Amino acid sequence: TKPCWYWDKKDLAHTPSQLEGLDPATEARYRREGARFIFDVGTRLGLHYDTLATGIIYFHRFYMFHSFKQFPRYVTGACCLFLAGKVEETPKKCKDIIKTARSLLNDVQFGQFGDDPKEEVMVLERILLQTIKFDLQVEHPYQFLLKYAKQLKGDKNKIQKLVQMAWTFVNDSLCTTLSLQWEPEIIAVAVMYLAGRLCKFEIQEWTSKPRRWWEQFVQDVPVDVLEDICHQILDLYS
Amino acid sequence: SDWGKRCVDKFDIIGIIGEGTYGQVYKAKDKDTGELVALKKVRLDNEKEGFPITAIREIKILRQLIHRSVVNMKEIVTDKGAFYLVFEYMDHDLMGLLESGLVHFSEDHIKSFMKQLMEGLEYCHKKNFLHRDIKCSNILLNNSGQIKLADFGLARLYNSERPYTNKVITLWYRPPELLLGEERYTPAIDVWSCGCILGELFTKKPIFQANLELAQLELISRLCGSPCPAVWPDVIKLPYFNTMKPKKQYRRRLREEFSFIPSAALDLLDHMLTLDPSKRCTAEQTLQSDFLKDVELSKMAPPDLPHWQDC
Ligand SMILES: *CCC(=O)Nc1cc(N(C(=O)NCc2ccccc2)[C@H]2CC[C@H](Nc3ccc(C#N)cn3)CC2)ccc1N1CCC(N(C)C)CC1
Ligand SMILES: [Mg+2]
Repeated sequence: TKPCWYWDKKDLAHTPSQLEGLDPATEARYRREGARFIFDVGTRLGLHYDTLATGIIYFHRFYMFHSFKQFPRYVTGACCLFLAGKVEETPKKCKDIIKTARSLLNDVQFGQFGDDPKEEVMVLERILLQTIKFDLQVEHPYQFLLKYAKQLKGDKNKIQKLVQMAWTFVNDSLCTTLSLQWEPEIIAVAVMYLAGRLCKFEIQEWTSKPRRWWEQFVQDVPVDVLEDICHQILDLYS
Repeated sequence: SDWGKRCVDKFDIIGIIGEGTYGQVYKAKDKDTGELVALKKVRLDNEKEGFPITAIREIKILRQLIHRSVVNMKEIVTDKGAFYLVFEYMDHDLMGLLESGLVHFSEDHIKSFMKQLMEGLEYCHKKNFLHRDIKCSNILLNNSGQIKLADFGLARLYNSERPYTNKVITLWYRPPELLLGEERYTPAIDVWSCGCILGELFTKKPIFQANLELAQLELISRLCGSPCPAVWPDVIKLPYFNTMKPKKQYRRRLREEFSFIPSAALDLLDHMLTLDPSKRCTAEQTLQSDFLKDVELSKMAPPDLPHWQDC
């Protein structure tokens, strides 16, 4: 009864947007624009980091079954955030999300909302709920970043700096389809592996003994997996 | 898995089962297999905030709970509008059965009923979930003899290692700590309501029948003794302890007003109807009582459950 919410990179190269003729870099920017729209809107309303991430996860999954050439990105983004508030028990009125959405977008960007932006978001809630198969509960790499870093004993300033850079990497990872690739536990260790290389830190010295320090947090995670997640996060800065 | 895509036209509405929070409950049958189902209509056409957060709550709780004694949500269906929540069809509820007068439950029946109910509640409690709406109407019984727990819309997660809403259970099954204003309560509110229905299965009438909270508190205190620091040292911390007090300091007389029920059943009822929730029975140890220790369900028989009512 629990559906599978992960795709290969070959499956991610054949999204409904690509089949309808959209460019891969254009879809990747649509996901960036849309995910960072649910991000900017959510903070202005004072929403919680799981609530923003849940709306973004709904957003990336919605466009595995629908193409951007049929569903505007920002209307879907505002709809996903509106649904994420109820599921995460931090509900915001749709009227506030649109009054906020109008305050951050253009005249042509907000033009996707039509003459009645409220209803245009309301009718999409039915499409989104069926698209997410009513699998409302999701986990984000934030909780695993804190959960795994708690078991690290060592320099308090170096460990605290580690989770500070990995946290922003979890923010940046939400603009990519990494959510549709690896479980939240894989992303949490990936941002710790990445942040440990940029700080010149040796994480295993804060664990037991020396070493693949994450084999005690996540099962069977080859390094090639973690270095692939790091690439897609670092590419956001290119 | 892929839920929400199938249409309601695959079902035929037989009749109206009841009226839930989001809509009416419909008895329906599958046009493809013949399975009876219960459909909960969740309207969103007119709602101001789209899909009700109350139904979203009920959805993401029931999709974490899989158990023989918990109603399983089969699927979700639309129309082409609104959505319908598909549940496994149960044949009866215990309230409708007792109010009819056509059913008589033996202690062999009550032991089987309590073993399934306490087994399902222990599963929900082990997952850190309060039901917060246990009553006779929400206990569903099959003609095969299977017991199930239903209507999880008011169920909430519980902090195992924080405060919640005070008044949550219908008054006839609400524990004394909520009447006195407790807001950081425990699963012990659920094992209390089950105490009220354990006694109700031997009386066909709810144990504590009042309409106001104060008029309720004295009714329990007339049976279980008045809440005092001697048997419940934390009464002095609940808000309305002094504002809402019984007429006199009654003595517990549960072991005699229910002297007709079996000893093992009376010993379990006393442990489940204790005033102090810190001293109240745990759902796990309710199945370790002398009344439910050696009750193998496969060696039981379904009860006298009727099939038609002037409904
Ligand atoms: C014509 C009979 C009828 O449908 N009316 C009805 C039936 C019931 N239920 C009973 O089990 N007991 C009534 C009874 C008692 C003793 C002897 C015979 C009949 C239903 C209880 C729910 C059952 N299914 C169920 C419910 C919920 C879920 C979930 N999730 C899953 N399955 C099916 C049997 C209760 C109420 C009523 N009425 C009749 C009057 C109606 N008015 C007039 C509109 C309201 C409900
Ligand atoms: Mg009910």
